[PDB]
Amino acid sequence: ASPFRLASAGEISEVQGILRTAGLLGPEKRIAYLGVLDPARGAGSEAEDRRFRVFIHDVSGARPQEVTVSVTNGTVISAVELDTAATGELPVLEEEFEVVEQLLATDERWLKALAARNLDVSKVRVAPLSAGVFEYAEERGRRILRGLAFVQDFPEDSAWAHPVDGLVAYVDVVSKEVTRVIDTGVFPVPAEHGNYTDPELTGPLRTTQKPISITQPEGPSFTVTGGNHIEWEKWSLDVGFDVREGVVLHNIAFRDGDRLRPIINRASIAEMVVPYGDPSPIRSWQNYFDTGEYLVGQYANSLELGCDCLGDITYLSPVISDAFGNPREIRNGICMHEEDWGILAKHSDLWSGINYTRRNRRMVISFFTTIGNYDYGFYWYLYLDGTIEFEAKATGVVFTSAFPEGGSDNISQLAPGLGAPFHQHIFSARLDMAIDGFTNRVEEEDVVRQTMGPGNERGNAFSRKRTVLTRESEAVREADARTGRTWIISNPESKNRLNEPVGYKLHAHNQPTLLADPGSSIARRAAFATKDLWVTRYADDERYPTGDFVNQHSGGAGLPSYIAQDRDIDGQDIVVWHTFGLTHFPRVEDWPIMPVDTVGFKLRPEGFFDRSPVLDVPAN
Amino acid sequence: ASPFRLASAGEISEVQGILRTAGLLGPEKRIAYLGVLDPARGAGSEAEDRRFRVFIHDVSGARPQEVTVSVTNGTVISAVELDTAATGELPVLEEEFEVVEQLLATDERWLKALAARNLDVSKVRVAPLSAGVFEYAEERGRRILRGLAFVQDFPEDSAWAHPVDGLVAYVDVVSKEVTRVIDTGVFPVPAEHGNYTDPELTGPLRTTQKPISITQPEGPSFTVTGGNHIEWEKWSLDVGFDVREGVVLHNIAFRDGDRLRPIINRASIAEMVVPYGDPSPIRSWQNYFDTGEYLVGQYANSLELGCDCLGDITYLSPVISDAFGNPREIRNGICMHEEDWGILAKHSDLWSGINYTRRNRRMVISFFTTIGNYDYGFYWYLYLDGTIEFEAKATGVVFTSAFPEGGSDNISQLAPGLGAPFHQHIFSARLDMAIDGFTNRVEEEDVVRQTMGPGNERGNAFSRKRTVLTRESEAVREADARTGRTWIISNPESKNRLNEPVGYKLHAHNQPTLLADPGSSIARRAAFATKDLWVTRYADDERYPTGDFVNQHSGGAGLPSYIAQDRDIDGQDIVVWHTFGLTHFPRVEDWPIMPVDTVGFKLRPEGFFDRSPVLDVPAN
Ligand SMILES: [Co+2]
Ligand SMILES: [Co+2]
Repeated sequence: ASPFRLASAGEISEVQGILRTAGLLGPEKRIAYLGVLDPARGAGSEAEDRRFRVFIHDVSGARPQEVTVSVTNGTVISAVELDTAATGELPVLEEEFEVVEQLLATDERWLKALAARNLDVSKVRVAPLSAGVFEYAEERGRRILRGLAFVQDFPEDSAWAHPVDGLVAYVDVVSKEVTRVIDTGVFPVPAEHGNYTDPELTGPLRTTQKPISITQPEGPSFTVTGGNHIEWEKWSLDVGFDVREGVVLHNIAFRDGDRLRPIINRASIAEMVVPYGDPSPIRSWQNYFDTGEYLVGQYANSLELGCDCLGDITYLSPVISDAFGNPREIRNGICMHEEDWGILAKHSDLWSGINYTRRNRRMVISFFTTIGNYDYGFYWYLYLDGTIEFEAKATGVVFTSAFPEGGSDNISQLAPGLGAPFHQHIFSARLDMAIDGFTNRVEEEDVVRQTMGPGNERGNAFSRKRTVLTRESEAVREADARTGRTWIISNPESKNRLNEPVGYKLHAHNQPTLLADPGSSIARRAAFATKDLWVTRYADDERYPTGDFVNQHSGGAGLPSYIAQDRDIDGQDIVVWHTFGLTHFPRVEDWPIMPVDTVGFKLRPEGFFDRSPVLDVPAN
Repeated sequence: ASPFRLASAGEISEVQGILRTAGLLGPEKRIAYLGVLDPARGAGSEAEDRRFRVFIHDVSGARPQEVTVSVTNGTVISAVELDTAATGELPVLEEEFEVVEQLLATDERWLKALAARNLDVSKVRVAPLSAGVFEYAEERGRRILRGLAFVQDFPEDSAWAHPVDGLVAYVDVVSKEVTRVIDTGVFPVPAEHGNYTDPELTGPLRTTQKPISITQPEGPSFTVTGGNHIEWEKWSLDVGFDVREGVVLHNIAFRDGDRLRPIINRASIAEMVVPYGDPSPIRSWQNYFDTGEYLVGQYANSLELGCDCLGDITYLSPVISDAFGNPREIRNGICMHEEDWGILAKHSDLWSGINYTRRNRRMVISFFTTIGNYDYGFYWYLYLDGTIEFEAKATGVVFTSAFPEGGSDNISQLAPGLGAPFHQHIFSARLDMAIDGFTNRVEEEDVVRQTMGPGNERGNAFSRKRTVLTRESEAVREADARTGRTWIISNPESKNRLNEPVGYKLHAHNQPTLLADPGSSIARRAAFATKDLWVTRYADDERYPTGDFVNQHSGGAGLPSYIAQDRDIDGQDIVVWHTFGLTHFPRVEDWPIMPVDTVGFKLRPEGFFDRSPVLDVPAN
């Protein structure tokens, strides 16, 4: 197919061979990350070179390596030793998840802690959480995991209902030593169960819901070719999948009559952090980079037809590598289908007597992932009118704690003695822009209020102002919902028929950005989350807003470093990074299982077309 | 039956008979407004008393009257003569619309202006628009409409493509006189047609859209009882319809186990204003109160099955009065149906091995109206989890002008020589709150950022603060998207099992509010649109944010006068008035017919329930 096709099990196997053959994949080596590389910048480059990037961990304690291999030419293009204390630790390995609980089970401090609380060690689940970087000097260079305890009364019990507060352990998962066990005091362990599948809790199930059937008697309107190439209602794109980012969209273009006009070169959620706002030492270090530290694509669910994806669905089953280089397929990991989207355009004209109504539709490309207690759905939508939209759906079980006697300013009560620490889920959408090609620029557009007086005697006038971001040093922008602030990405060398540079306007939800104090560790490690919009000059090695190795990285790694280059972004190959998230103060209705909460953003054509691009839609 | 039942044809004819019998409806009288009044406050309602309020116009020029009749008792409860120059003119009568073009067609000033542009008067359509209140002293006490011309080249031509700039006329529609004709100079009349059904413009219609069939084999899950009483997935409410407000929701409540718990006593879009931001004298007076001046409900479209409402739809055909008091039915004017809404809750738990997925659904109640070039869809949604949401959908044809040769700061170009003046579409949702009953209170909730230091040593803590609005004087609030500002309506006397007052949280979109200078006529007439949220103490005569008579009415009534009463709203029968709207800088993509743009708000339970209310939702 094209150089944008999904990785084959064969390519994964071929990467495994090349590595072992080069002596890079011994018995103590584990693949922490592996993913195909996107074709480099060009056009007439028919010579295909499928390369894969790999992060290799060594369970002995030896320095890890970043290796790039060429599957097309069975070679090791590069292999470098990483100084994790300098560049950060590799992504948390799924196999290290069990380790924290196992090591702790034989630690006397831990056992002493459980004994004081009368908790059976065999019933205490331990959540292997990322460590971050705080004041523990002995952690620099070491691969640390922190553990919080939750009691599971029985196999099918929801342990989240029973947090063991006042206790936290730090574990060196390489040397296998419990570096520390902190017990700040016994807290009552919440007793009510949160088993949402227990009839005693749910009550008799409803019998009132009649079925809703969504069918496509003639099949879907989109076509899938070359495995992942989508063609639908003038749109054209390639659906990729990466173990770290999940679903990635490539070459989003719109066929405007004769031309296939590019809009976005690459769209992905490049990072997703979940910072907690509880100042208790038991949790004050808690910040989960679901994408950067855990890798969201790795945990993508196999979606069941009729349950997760309703209607006429076309699935993609992406292949990833396991810790040993063996290919693993995520059956039905990606859903593709078109949804009716109500009214597109409507007008009943008195003067002409013409009554006109048209219906809208959206192409949907989604996947759902699970990172411990949270579950997130990632949805990309393409609309008939040219609008592109992203929506994240957050659900799962809330991360719990004990609810302090006397209340709390940073924790809310869900059940008797059960608390839910305040937190945020902040995303970063990386949009490698290609508005009618790569020569793009960004303008910040604000509504402009005008004062009543000469030229505006009735005081009714209002305008808009656009400020072009010319250098990266002036491309770190904040939201301003009050002045209806948006950002327009245009091609200054491609003009519509009214001789105006074609463009697309980004409409943000203007939700709060990172709340943490500016001098905090999380503010420095997830600096991208402190501002709504960033614009950088494209560079193939600038992939994530938080850098390539997020785990235990000290600070300032991604966007702040890239931006510091201060490159020219006025009419250049540029990338837009939009920060957007949810700020959560959990409610009683989020317990025992959370109903979906959503956030997103969208981009609408702004003088991109010469008139409405949906005049050819039939009466339907 | 239920005192909230829709008005029947018989009741309307009876109101006519009662007015006639009372000598209030002779041959010169016209009904400018007629609607049923809601049952009086309380509980011990001694039998049914269906009362209707009527605004009676006199075509001979005599003073109009406001009358309330008891259709049950066959009596006139009150009838007062109105001094329109003081209290405002009655809503525009449908019959007065055509009058503008008719009178102008024989006016020599108008004819000279047309001849100067070489336009055939028989092809010049005139958009009859509300006049507002400006410096025209002779207009005080008279019913005026202003006219803007558009050329219609042939019967089926869209005149909006051909605006005649530099010209405007004012007309007294009662005395049938053209009071003024202002010609500021000729502007080329845009030549390109905007005929969206002309194959020459649309091009060949797409053959790519495959059908999306949505069916309900066993029928809908909601039941319609007593004509307009709906019961669906624990929800209960009555769907009313008023000629001014359109769809109005009454007694929204949720059956939580044994108890039917009220949430919102009455919800409606109590006003909507469309102000224009072009300082040209030809349009600087332009502002319409589609609800208050035109009465959106009377222009509701008859919805076609399959095109307007897809799926298993249950229609209501509300009856309204014509200008003479005879009943008229808007066949299929309201659509009711439930629609699938993706994932409701989902969690795949490692520890328990339990994988759980549930789907969401929403009850939809909608209607679409058309007033001139604009068409608006009003949609109310009720979700399984207890969320209530409203969404307005703006479409139709953009109101045009000429595009100034040297560009414009207040008008955008759509086609060669065709301009689109900037404007807004601002709505006011009046929510008569009844959270678990009438004893309610409103708190403004802001996210609170904390400084790193003692008690927050790692600088990760963040909190929330709630400020109770105790008196109406402190109940006029603005948005603050940056601090995640929301407003919680609670019942200080009804606590959940965790001993917290039950409540609902209002999530606004935080769009810009009224942009006009504060000293402008529109800022005073649309004072409500200058702030995001208002809370008043309920009063039966405080129905609209702009007062009872908006047409050509200055400031002096509405919210600003109500609030001055400075009543107690801390644990009392209160009403929330939320302002939300769209700010439009028309795009080429909006021509020749605009794709739907949306805006709205939603309310989510906030400690209302004792745990998630959807644990009894069965697996698909
Ligand atoms: Co959350
Ligand atoms: Co508009």
